Amino acid sequence: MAGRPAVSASSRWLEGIRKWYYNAAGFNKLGLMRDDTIHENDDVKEAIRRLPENLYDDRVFRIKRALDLSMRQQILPKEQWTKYEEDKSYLEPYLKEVIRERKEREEWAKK
Amino acid sequence: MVAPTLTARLYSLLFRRTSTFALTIVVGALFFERAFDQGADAIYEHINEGKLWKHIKHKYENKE
Amino acid sequence: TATYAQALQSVPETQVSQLDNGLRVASEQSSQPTCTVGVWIDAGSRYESEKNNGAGYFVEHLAFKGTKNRPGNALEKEVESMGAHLNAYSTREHTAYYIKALSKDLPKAVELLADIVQNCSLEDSQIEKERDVILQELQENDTSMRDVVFNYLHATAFQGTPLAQSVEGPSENVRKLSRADLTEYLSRHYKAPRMVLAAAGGLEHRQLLDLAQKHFSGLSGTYDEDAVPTLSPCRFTGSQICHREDGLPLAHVAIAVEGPGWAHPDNVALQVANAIIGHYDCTYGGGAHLSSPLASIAATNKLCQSFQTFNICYADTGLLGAHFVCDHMSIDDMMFVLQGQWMRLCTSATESEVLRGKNLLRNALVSHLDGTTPVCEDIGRSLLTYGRRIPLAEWESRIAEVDARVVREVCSKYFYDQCPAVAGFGPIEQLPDYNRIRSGMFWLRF
Amino acid sequence: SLKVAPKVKATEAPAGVPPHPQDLEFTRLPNGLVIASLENYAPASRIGLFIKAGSRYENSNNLGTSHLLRLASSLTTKGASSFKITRGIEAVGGKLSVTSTRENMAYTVECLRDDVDILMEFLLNVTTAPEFRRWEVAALQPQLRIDKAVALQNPQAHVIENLHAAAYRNALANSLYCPDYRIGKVTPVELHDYVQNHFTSARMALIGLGVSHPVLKQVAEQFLNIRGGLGLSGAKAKYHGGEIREQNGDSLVHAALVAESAAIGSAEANAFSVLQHVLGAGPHVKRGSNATSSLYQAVAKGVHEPFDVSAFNASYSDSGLFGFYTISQAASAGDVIKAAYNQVKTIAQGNLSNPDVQAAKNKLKAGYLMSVESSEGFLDEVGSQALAAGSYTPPSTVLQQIDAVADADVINAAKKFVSGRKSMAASGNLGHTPFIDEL
Amino acid sequence: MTNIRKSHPLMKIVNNAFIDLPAPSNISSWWNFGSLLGICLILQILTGLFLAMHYTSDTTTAFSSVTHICRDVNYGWIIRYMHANGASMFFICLYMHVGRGLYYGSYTFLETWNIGVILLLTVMATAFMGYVLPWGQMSFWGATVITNLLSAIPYIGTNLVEWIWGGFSVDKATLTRFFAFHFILPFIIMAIAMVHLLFLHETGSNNPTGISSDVDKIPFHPYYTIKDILGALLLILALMLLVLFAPDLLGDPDNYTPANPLNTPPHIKPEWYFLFAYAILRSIPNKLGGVLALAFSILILALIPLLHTSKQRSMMFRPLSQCLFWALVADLLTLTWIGGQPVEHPYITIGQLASVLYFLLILVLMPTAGTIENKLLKW
Amino acid sequence: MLTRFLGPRYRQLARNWVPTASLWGAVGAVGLVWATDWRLILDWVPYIN
Ligand code: HEM
Ligand code: HEM
Repeated sequence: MAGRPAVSASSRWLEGIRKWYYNAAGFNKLGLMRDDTIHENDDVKEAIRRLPENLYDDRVFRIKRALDLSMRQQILPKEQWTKYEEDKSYLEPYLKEVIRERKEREEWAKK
Repeated sequence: MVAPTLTARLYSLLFRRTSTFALTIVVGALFFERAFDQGADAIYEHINEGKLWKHIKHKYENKE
Repeated sequence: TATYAQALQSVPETQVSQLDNGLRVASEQSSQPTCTVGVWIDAGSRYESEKNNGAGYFVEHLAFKGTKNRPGNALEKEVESMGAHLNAYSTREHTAYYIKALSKDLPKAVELLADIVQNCSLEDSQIEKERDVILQELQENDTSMRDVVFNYLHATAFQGTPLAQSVEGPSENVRKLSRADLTEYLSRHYKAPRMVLAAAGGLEHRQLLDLAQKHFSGLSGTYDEDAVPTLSPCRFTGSQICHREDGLPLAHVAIAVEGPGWAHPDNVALQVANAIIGHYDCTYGGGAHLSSPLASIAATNKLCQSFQTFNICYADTGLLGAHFVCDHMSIDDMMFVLQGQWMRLCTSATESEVLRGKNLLRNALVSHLDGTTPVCEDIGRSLLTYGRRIPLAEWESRIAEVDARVVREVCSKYFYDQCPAVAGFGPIEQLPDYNRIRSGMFWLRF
Repeated sequence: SLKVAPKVKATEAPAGVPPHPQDLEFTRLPNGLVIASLENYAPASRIGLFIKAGSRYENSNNLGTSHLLRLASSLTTKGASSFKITRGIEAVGGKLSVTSTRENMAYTVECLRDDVDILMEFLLNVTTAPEFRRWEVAALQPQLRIDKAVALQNPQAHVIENLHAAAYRNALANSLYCPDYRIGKVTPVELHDYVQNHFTSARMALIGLGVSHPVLKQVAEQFLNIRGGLGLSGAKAKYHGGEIREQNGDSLVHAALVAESAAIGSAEANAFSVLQHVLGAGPHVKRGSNATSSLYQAVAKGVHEPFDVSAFNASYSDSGLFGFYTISQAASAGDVIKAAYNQVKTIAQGNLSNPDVQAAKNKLKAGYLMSVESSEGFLDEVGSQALAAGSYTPPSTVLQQIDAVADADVINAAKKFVSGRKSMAASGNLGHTPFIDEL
Repeated sequence: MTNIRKSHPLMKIVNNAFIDLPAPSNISSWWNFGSLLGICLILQILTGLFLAMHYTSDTTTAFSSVTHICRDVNYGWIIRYMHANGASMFFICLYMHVGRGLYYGSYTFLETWNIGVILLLTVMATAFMGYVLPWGQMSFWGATVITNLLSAIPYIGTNLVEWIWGGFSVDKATLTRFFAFHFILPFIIMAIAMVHLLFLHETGSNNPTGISSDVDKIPFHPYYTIKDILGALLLILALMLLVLFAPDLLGDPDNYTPANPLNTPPHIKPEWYFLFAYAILRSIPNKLGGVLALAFSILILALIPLLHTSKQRSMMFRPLSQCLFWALVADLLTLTWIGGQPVEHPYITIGQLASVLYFLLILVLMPTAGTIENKLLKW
Repeated sequence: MLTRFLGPRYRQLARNWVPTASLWGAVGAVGLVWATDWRLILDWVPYIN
């Protein structure tokens, strides 16, 4: 972590720290969206299988080029980083349904 | 359980459930191992009466 | 506001009356313009020795081929121009001849039914003609995997007993059967005390009794032989038959154990246990979401293309198990998960799934009794096995008394540690050895 | 039983079999929906939703949509998921099935009367508001091949599918199963279009057994106001007449020679129906020789080998098909078709007897009464009646209509088949099966 | 490439895991330690076997045989020191193998990770009995304090200590048992290591990114065999640098005097790879608490997979957890520094604080670190 | 234990497998006692006294 943009900042607002942390995380430097780095469990893996072909194929290349960047220990140029505002959750709608499906399935075996 | 033969009562009471099947094995091993040693030693000392140290000890340890 | 409990009581009560010779006349009044009337008799393969095995199938074939009163096709011509449907079935313990027609046509239907029973013709030319029909039908049933396997299961489960004989009988017996054996069989097993004339529809019970009194009074119920001889118990035999034939694509396997019987009250609890396991035959829309643990997984992993849970009930014995149709590389992959399902009810069955099984059993009884054709069969068959006819409300009372504890106790009494009978057919190379099958009948010790 | 000691519980005035059997309430909403509920007080409750969305309404582009829509049940909806529907229905023991003909597609639920409200909610969500998620529809595609393969195991199914294909060009010629090229080519947008066009009130009719009318009335006031669309191969049917011959080396040869009969409701359809039993359309005695069956008796002489002939009577809302269906060995396939065909010609020439008509009327009346005798058969009969017509005709009225069929009308019906434009569909070893021209 | 290769039902297909096995392209240099560990294992067996051809377990001729190995055996001096300094390389490689799993979330391979802890315990046990073999006043006394820790257990502590000792104290009976046990245990490690790979080949490696690498797998043979060979040389260079230029840099000088039960060394301490464990045990005055904390710290690895909280898997994109990870590594170095120092007033405070931080970081701070970032990423 | 969640279905599952788990610990108790002749335990059995 490094000095926060304002002066030094202990904890100011909420969007400022999230924006600061996004650049600190560094997965935008590899050209990856937030949901391109998630852990693939038995839930996320199914929610990937429901992705549309255009969206799933886009994810494959973003991961494919990121591993090329990690292989050479390089990053994308300053203009090709994933902007924090332009980052969008393409997997949250699909995760939520699998969350809904699994909770209903689990509670049906409990009642 | 309701049969006039011993083994039928021996099976349903104990061997019907594998949990109690192991109980008779472990408990049976307790009573078998204790009786077998006494059973298999008393016969051994009969073959060797007046031979081992147990059978000639009595003429030693002065007052004992 | 008419609850399910209140609607069961509204079902009309079966009326049973006995004739002079011991004929049981039964009926259930209704409002339908149509009705069916039939005669159920105590006859089948179990009542025939090896010498006259398959006489009932031979007798049933000639039953509609001609009578003393109506030689030739006149008996059939009367029914067809009348508008009625004539049917007849025979099993290892029962035979029936039921005719469905308009309620206004009941008097003629009963008159015909008496003629078929008492006045069979059995013309010498008809036996020779019907002999080729049985032989052709015997070659026909060789292609039915379901029927062949169940006859294989019956052959070894009750081996060395009358219950092991098939209804149709061996081909050699069919060829050598003569008219003398057939008429002797009819004169021995077709008697009033072992008979029941049932009906259901828009018919008054008084009319049916009077019609039976007019036509069935000529039936005899005397001492004839052994004064209506009783049966003999058949011993279940844990065994295994494997007709390995790789030409046939699929494998039909039926595994069953000894059942309680017709009159044993444990059938209700066992019928709940079968409903929990359920059935699946690859055309279900549920797929992986089926509530039955075995049905759902067979749809997910694609184990079988068909599987059913059955409880065949006989006089003092029965077959209780399952029968599945699967690939040649899935016999093991489901037989042992089928047995694992049985061990779940025997050891630890939750109350909720027993409630699911109870509801499934409740619908099975109510939905089966639709129309009048199943009603007469239920009325006729019950009076030959249960004695009285069990009302639907009484069935619910026994169903409502089943819980998890009963299912766990009842299943463990007939399924756990008992030697099963296995019948196979097709590419059954993968089918596990009997000791592997036997060791699947208990947990934590296999 | 034995819930409190006496519990006369339900010993009410009507209770079905006791003197009052209760009538069938019929109501038509201003929207155009039809509601019919018969309260028989039976323990079993059966509710069916009949929709005019048969396999014929598909055009050439979206063939097989009805087959997938029939399979589409037990899938995620707006109010209930696929898991909730399968688990919720089976927990109470209820049964959900989807009947489907070329004209109608009935959605039926059977359960105990205690839990009929739960089944109704699942039925409405399945029928009216399906989500049709892309992944779920995609996973159901291989079921189309499995369902069609098993349903086509019976050789008579293939001939009937080909018979309508040969006879018609328009809607009615569409098969009831998804075409071999369409398995996997169906898309969720097509299913939504099919539902939005055909699952729309005025083509629906709600029928229930053992449910009070207000329960049916209240649950049915949530429907649409749309009608059907257009179609390249399905819309308004027009009879063409053709001939389709398929060879598959089978031992037994199935042949279906039919002409154009009249549509339902029309008095001419009744003439064919009674003519259907004159020629014999199914056995009445198990393992019988079919003495009264004119078709079977006619082919009995000469042909001394296994065979089977009946009378085929497929009737629809706007047209129909009448003829005979034959099964015979390829060695003598032509003789059986020709002998059975010549018998029909004798009927057309007036060689018919009144007792023959009287027996056929008796068979028709009895055959119809047993059809509605069962709980499921009665619902299907009234359900389709509420769709093709707008009112329920009691069985007694139907018997009068059958009894009001003159013997001359039967002869004219035979003449229509003989002089009509035929449509032949055959299957099996067609080495000796005759063509249409050498009829 | 010459034929259709025919055949195939042999042991070559088992070797496809070394040639045709898919592997991530972006596998960093922190991964040669997997192959380095195998190099270290077969190196200890190779040198150990030749050491066992001149070593005699009797106390009267145990230490004198070690001197005979160096002084008399031709080229026997080097073999002893690649064995003594190889164990230093073994535990150097062992601790980075664990560290990479901590950083890159490799513990999500529950089967492989759990077998990894078993492998860690076996080597630490094996290296402990090897130190007692030279019998040199650090072997006797280093084994004295550690084995006596088992006396804190109740109702078995006294019984099993004598059972472990083969008598009333460490003596010739204990020495012979250790040499026999030290001979067999490494061959157990080979079997477990094969089992360790068997639970990993089912799921493959773990790219430093942490995302699935199934889209960018590469053949192992042309790319990582030459990468591991270079890594092996860096191991040989590092090991040989100690052996040929500072053979006794890591070992304690007091080990060169023959073991004397009547005489106590000025400072009693284990080898450097157990020093961090010594600091934790010495941080608690209680005897039963100290042995439990000594075992818990080693056995806390099995509890790590149950403490994962972050929606991501590798620490590559977890800056908050990265700061904690190097705090744990620094603290683990503080524990090593504390262990080699006598128990006095500047180190009791530092030792207790470092130990209480070692458990606090993994048990509390790290799981809380993953939860905090989950809020910062809107998930 | 022997369950997955905290529900009536699992509570029935746990209760249904308590008697077997009840007597399974006897093997762990008696068998361990039998292995090393646990005196405090072997002092109470009458025949093995
Ligand atoms: C993972 C495997 C092994 C490890 C980690 C290991 C570790 C050690 C260590 C740390 C020492 C102490 C040496 C000193 O401080 O001077 C030692 C000594 C010894 N080891 Fe091992 N060892 C292993 C395998 C073996 C094997 C397989 C053998 C024999 C076949 C063996 C035979 C010996 C002998 C004879 C000594 C005493 C001679 C000497 O210390 O130079 N070791 N070992
Ligand atoms: C003699 C001891 C050991 C040997 C020979 C050994 C060997 C190996 C090898 C060769 C690999 C694959 C190489 C790689 O993926 O980088 C591996 C993987 C692994 N080992 Fe071990 N190991 C040993 C001890 C341990 C220890 C102490 C741990 C502690 C956690 C451990 C846990 C793991 C894990 C988590 C992986 C996963 C690698 C991945 O993420 O792809 N192993 N082991």
